[PDB]
Amino acid sequence: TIKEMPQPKTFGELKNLPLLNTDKPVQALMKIADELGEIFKFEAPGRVTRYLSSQRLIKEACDESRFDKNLSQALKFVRDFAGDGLFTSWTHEKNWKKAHNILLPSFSQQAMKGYHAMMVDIAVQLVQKWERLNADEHIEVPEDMTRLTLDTIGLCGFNYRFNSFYRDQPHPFITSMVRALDEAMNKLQRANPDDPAYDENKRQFQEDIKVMNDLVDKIIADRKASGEQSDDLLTHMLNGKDPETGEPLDDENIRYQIITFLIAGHETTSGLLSFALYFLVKNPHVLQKAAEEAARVLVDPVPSYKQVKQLKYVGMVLNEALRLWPTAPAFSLYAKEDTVLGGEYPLEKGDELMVLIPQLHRDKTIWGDDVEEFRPERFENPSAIPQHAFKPFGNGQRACIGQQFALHEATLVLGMMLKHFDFEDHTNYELDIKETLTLKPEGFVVKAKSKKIPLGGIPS
Ligand code: HEM
Ligand code: NI
Ligand code: NI
Ligand code: NI
Ligand code: NI
Repeated sequence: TIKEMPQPKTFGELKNLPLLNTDKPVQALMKIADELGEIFKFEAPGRVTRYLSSQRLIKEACDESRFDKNLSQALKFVRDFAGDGLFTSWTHEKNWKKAHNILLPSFSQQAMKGYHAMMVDIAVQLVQKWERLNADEHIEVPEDMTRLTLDTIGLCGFNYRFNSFYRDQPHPFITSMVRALDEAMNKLQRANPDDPAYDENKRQFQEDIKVMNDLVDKIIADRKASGEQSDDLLTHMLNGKDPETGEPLDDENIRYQIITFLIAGHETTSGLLSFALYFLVKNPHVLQKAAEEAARVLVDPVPSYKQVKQLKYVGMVLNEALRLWPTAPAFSLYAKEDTVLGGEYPLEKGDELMVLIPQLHRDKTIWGDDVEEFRPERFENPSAIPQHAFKPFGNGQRACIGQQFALHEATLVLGMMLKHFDFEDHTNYELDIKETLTLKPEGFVVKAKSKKIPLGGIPS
């Protein structure tokens, strides 16, 4: 039964563009979803896309035989600095499968065991800082989670220390990164982006790229200026060869990979740890249930790989946090052939679909009526969750290659945070979600009162 595609207010030759003139476009797209239903068309000057919000429709969207990952306009803009990398490349492009096969073993279960030692190295530094704060000072959660995650990916992946905790204002790379993603977004708003009115936006943009590129040259420098025998992410980028083609990645792609993993490998993780702590301090005895498990399991000075893997309720909180507010709230898809979505909406070959992940996770027919409440107990048995009902890490082969990396780091850190500290909502903080393609709460502050539990000495 062919249904006609519903669509919000149109605005002349700008179509649906003036509907997103906020710094919270995704949150605006969510409000539209509650208004028009499970699917709606969003038209732009040169773009046409369809946002999905129901598990039923997204179920078929995740069918790889019918749909493949599409570069949305957001990703097409990120490709200006991410380029031929693993995040902003087409599936049919030569370098995706080439880099996928080379870098996938770097995220195997055996690789995760190797990262753990360095993950605790950075996680302890986080505890060190909070332990050494005077009683009056505030804890800036998103700023310090950014310090935690950036140092972690740089160390575990590239054997490189940003030393963000030894820095006052955020790392020069972070400033360039945030401004770049902030420039990728809002450019989605410009009707004529090539209008010279945004010339200062462009030249500021390619200055930030130069900064990111300068960092890459230094990571390669420290590596080639060896340096002990290594076996991390960068080691495989330089030496790894694709079994199917026998070739190693060319340097133009390698630099694109480093940029990709430096940004994609910490930004969304930082937001998650920020969102999680927010939902914990907002839900007291849920935080209590989680605080106990940390104290009950982590019975040593520093956590082990086995101990993090058995912090099961902590992972439930992280997933429930990923449910209500996925830090990567959308991924795009295109129809490989002509087909009919949900037996109602006909699609041309190449038509784009945007999976609005927050509204997916708020499907009342999947989770119930308490879609807004924070119940980590939903993830008691993951078996009881329908297929493609909960996808904060994308879909299929184009899914997040560092999902285990994030979840382990997010569990390891949050566990130590609950073991060593009690937390207080210093303000009656009202959630303000800042959008820079990704999602991260802004101006979130707390105060930690130590339990005075000592550490080890992070030796490995
Ligand atoms: C912590 C929360 C994270 C979330 C919510 C998240 C989300 C996602 C999503 C939705 C995709 C699919 C992109 C698309 O389909 O357009 C993706 C892919 C990817 N992610 Fe993550 N991610 C997270 C953490 C990480 C971490 C820790 C890494 C570490 C390297 C990482 C690296 C990547 C890479 C390289 C891809 C592209 C892989 C490919 O296309 O083959 N992400 N992620
Ligand atoms: Ni019918
Ligand atoms: Ni104060
Ligand atoms: Ni290797
Ligand atoms: Ni409870």
